[PDB]
This record gives sequence, C-alpha cells and structure tokens, in this order.
Amino acid sequence: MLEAQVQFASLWKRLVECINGLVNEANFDCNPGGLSVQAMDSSHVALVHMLLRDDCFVKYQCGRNSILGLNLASLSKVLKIVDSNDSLSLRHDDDSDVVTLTSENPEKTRKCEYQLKLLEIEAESMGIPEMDYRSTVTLNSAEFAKIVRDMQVFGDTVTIAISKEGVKFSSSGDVGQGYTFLQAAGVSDRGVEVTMEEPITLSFALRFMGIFAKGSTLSERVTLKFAKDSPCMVEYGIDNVGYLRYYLAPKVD
Amino acid sequence: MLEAQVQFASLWKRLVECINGLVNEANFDCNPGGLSVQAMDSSHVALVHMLLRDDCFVKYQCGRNSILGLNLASLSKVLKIVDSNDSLSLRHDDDSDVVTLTSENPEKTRKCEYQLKLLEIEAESMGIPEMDYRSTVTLNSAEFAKIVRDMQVFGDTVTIAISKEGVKFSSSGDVGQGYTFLQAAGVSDRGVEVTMEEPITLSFALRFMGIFAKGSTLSERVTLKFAKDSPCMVEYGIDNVGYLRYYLAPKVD
Amino acid sequence: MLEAQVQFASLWKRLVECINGLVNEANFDCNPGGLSVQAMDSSHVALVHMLLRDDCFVKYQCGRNSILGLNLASLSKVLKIVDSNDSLSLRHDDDSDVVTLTSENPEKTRKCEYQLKLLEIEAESMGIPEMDYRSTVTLNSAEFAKIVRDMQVFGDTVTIAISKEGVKFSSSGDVGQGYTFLQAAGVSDRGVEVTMEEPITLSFALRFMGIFAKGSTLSERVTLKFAKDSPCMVEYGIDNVGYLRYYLAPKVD
Repeated sequence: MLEAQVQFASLWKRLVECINGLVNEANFDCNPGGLSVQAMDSSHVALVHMLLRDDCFVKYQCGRNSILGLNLASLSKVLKIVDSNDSLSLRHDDDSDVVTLTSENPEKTRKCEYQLKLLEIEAESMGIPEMDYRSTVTLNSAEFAKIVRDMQVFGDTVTIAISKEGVKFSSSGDVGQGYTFLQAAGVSDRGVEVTMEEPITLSFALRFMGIFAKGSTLSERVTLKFAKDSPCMVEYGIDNVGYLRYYLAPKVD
Repeated sequence: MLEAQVQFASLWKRLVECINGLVNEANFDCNPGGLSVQAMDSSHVALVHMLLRDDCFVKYQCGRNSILGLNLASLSKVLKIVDSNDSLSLRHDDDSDVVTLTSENPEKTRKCEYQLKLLEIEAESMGIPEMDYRSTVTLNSAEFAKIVRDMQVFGDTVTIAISKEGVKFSSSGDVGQGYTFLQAAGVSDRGVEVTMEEPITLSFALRFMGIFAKGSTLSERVTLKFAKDSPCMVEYGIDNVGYLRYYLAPKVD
Repeated sequence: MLEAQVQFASLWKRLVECINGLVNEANFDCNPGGLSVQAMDSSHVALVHMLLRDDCFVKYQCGRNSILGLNLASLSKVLKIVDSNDSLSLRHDDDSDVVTLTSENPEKTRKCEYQLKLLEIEAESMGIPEMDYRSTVTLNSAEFAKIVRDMQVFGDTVTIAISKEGVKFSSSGDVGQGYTFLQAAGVSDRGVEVTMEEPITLSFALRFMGIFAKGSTLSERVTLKFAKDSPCMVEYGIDNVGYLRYYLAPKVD
C-alpha cells in the first residue's frame, strides 16, 4: 500500500515528459529508497536512469519493494492536464492492478483523481555501464539543449571535442558544416566548467542527444561525462532529491 | 432597414466563435428588442439561444422584424480580420440581398467594409425547454472550460454529480478514469455556489459541453442548471446586455 | 578576399526570411559600394532588389567585385539557429567556393562557425523596370502587412486605388467582398501620406503582396509607387544603410 506525494506536481510533469521522449512504457521500482525508473529505447542504444530519493516527497511509504510498469504515453496525457502548482499523490494497493494519481489545490478546494491501468513489463536487463572518470564538462542546460537542436540542421551526428579549457560541437550534412565553441570560465566564487584528464573526442547520435536535452527543464546545469570508447553520460540533477541520467553509445571508426 | 453598431468589435468576434461551434448558418431575428439567434445542431441534441439586447449596441435601429440568414463560417472568417478595438456596424437595406459590416478606427483614420451574401435558412424548428430546475451550480467560466477539456482525455461522456458542498465531473475510457471535484461552503457577505433541492446526477456528450465552454470569453462566470431526466442548461451572461444560453440533452438510456 | 560583419544578426535573419519567400537561391554581388541581391521569382512576375551600403557593417572589405551564389533554403536554416543579438561575420577566401558565417557573443564567450557550399546561378534576365510616375503612398509597414493577409480571406487579387483623399484596398471571392480605406488629408502638424499626380487604379497578385509584406519586419514604414499599366514597387528602407525593394507586375485582362 505505497504512497508518494510530491508538493508541486510540476516536477512529475517535467519528468515524464523527458522520459516519454525515450521510451513509451517503463517500470517504477518503488523501494523505501525512493522511486526509480531504468529503461532502454527500442533500438537498445540509450539508457535512462532516474532516481527520486524518498526525501524528495512530502509523504512517502514503501515498506514493500514493489514494481509498477505503466504507459508513459498515457501518463503524459493525464499529466498534461494537471495543474503545475497542485500537489500530486501516486498510490497503489496490494495486487490492485491500478495505480492512482491525486491532485489537490493549495487552497484545498479542487480535488482531482485519475486512475491508470498498469503493466506487465519484462525485466530491465542491460544497465549501468560505468564509470566514465576521464573527462567532465558542465554547462547551462538550456544552453546545451539549444546547441543540439541547432546541430540538427546539419547532420544527426554531433562531434564533441574536449580541449584544454574547450568543448567544441561540430556537425555535417548536405547544408554544410557548423560548430560551436565554448571556452571554460573558472572557477569561483559567489559558464562552462570543463575538467578533463584527456583531450578526448567522441561523437554521438543527435536524435538521442535531443531526446536527453529536454532535461533542461529540471536543472539549470547539465553534466557530461565521457570515456574513450565507452557509453557517455548526461546528468541532470535535482538539487536535493535526485537525478536523471542518460547514457548513450558513441559512433565507432 | 437595420443598423446595429457595437462599440468594440471584440464582442462580435467572440460570440460568433461561441456559436459557430454548434451550427454553421443561423437565422438572426432582428427586431426592436435587439438581435436574437436560436439554433439547433444537426442531431437535434443541443440548442443555442443568444440575445443581444438593443442597448448592447452604441446605436440600434430596427423598425420591423426582419430575419437574416448568415453563414457563420464566412462571418467568422471576416470577423477574424476585424480588430478587437474597432467599432462594428451591421447594416442591411430594404431588399439588399446582402448584409454589410463596417468597421472604423477609434481615430477615424481607417475604414473597413465587408459584405456578406445572405442565405435563406430552413426555420430553426424545436423550441426552448424549461423550466423547473432542481439544482443550480455557478462556477468560474474558465475553470469549467478546463474541466471539460480535461475530461475529454478520458472518454467523451462526462457525468456531473451534484451533492451539497460538491459537484463531481467524472469520465472513463481507454486512457483511464478521471474526476475533478469542486466544493461550495461559506462565506456571506464576501468560488462555486450550489443549490439545495435534491441530489441530482446526469451525463452529457463532451463534444458539446466543449462547444459550450467557449462561452468563457464572454463572461467570468457560467451557470449550470439541471433537472431530473431533462435538458441541462449552461448560460453565460453577456454584461447584463444579453445572454448566451445553451441546452443539451442528457445521455440517458 | 571578402569580409562583412554586421553588429546585430537580427538584420540578416529578418532579411533572408524576406527574400527566401521569393526565390530559394540567389546571387550576392559584393562590390566595394556594398552587398546587393537582384532576384526574380520562377514565374518571372516579380522582383527583389536588395542593397546594403558598406557603411552598414561594422567591418567591410571588398577590393574587387566578387559574386556569391547561394542556397536561400540552407541559409534560412542556418540563420534560424543564430541568436538575434550576436555579431555575424561573412567571409570568402580567393576562389574558396565555401562562404563562412561567424557568430559571436557580445562578450566573446561562445563562438559559432557555419560553412555553406555555394553555387552557380545563371543571371536572371531583364534588369529592373525604370520609369516611375506620380502615384505614391506611404503607410505603416505593419498596417500594410495586415491589409494583405486580411484581403486574402476574400480572393487572390487585391485592387489598389489611389485618390487624393486616401488609398482603397478591395477584394472579392467566395466569402464575399471586402475593402480597407485609409486617408491622408493632413497632418497639421505633428499615418498615411498619399502624394499623387492623377488617380490610378491597378490590381495585383495577393500571393506576392503577402511575400512582399514580410518586409515590415525591416522598416516601420513602407512606400508603394505606381504607374498606369506598370509594375508597382514596394520599398522598405533600412535605416539609411540600405533598402529592400520589390517590383510586381499588375494583372490586366
């Protein structure tokens, strides 16, 4: 008999969005740890890990370690109609086969309740190739989102070069050739924060880069980790309550 | 002969929207009382009745009861171009076969004039239902619009359950099952008012409540009236110079 | 060598949009007097002339008069991505065959470089039509723009009529008939400025007037010159650094 009440429904909304863009169904591992979603796309090139630490909710209950699959496509539909600044309780009951969403006014005068059938989804299998180590770059999430969305006019293959205090995005297509340089501002105190062990230059699929970048709604900064010849990682982190990561394979030559 | 000129054309633009949702030609009864439209949708389930009273216009001249058939499609198209803050004169001459919309700039520097051919429309049939209403809820027009656009994600029939302190809007369907609930106590003399004759519960095509709920461009509040086994009424008041009133058959067996 | 950096990219962005809606490829003559584009629509009925005087750029080098033909589709695409308020520099090296675009932050913090392949476009026939007569009218660009879009709900041919008093745009079609009238009697002494010799009433292909009107993003005002049985002209002066000028064939039975 799980329960998970976040305070501003806007979060769930911005999440399911990001994630729906990559898989249309997925399992919600509910542990008293918190909620997590792990999943791959249909072409098995990209990974989603999302954590919501139990201390992220304003209520919580997971004595059990239950799993709930559901339709993201449908959750996305129900979530679009849910006011941004309403509260939102996820809920289950033993073998119910139905999860139930519950929105309430701040002023406690509007109450909505939505109920989705669940699935019925198979074991995750592949997950968590780790750990990149070699180079880290951090930057403006929405800056980043733009840069991908931008490169896409050229090819659907971005190339990321990590230089001494440099991160360079190139692409090629029929149109021609673009790039974008970002020098590293550093380092304190109260811009781009490269931190390489290496000049390393991998490249990636833009379709998928794009899917990821939708994350910029959850976090102002975004972190990119690389390892020559390994699944790279893009991490959007909630400040005190969890993270969203994507891993994606390089192109090989 | 008929001249009828409103100050700000926004009002016309907004109204033809409301009603072009239900029917695409209507007869306008023009009489010295003012303009009135009364129309029924092709399936005979929903009736519109709109009245702009004579004083809604900055000036109004209607010797005799003439009837003009107008293609709401075309009208709507022409109103889309007329500016919100311009004035609009609707005029028709003795045996003119056409009606003419003239619009002027507040500063009289610009003058637009549009002529619409006018149709002959088979007489709009069944008459206004009434009257005794067990119940009467009155909530925010814009809220109500959201509620019916919301319910539409589920299925296309909305059940409206009326309680004291409550009115429940429920759906069902392939995506699942929602309900939005609005409560009604306090506070005189300072939400959602309700009225005690009985607990009553009817349901209705969402297709049509949708068409209705565009009424929220005309009035901050909408009023719902209901009676057992009878056509509900949704009335939006136009600034105390007319009303837009809709009626829909329950989806009873 | 050639090198032409404008201060705010906005200009090129709004510019390519204008001409891109007339031809999808065209020639960029760059002489030391400035940049010029002459272009004819495929249907050989209408004409773009566009100049930007050398004083218009923050840096401008053009010792000899080289031509660059290039794809307006691609160019439009690249400039959608470029920030309005970034600098943007245009370069071509001896016979390079590729032009390079270079955007930069005001604060030199992000740098972008795009490269496009150029082409050979064949010279488009007839120079520009010379003789102009005493019909003129100058209005708000944006009001002009609205009027075409407006007149287009009726037909596909606007009829422009210059009188001492004002200019009359009219149009007919399925929907009905419509006109817009504007006047210019006096300013006396602090929008419309007619200055004709004789009354003159031509008509025109709305499709193109639409295309032309996009110019309104360039200049707050717009001048239309006419001449009995001749191609009219629409001029959008850039603010003393250039002009965008369109020529269209009248339509006579």
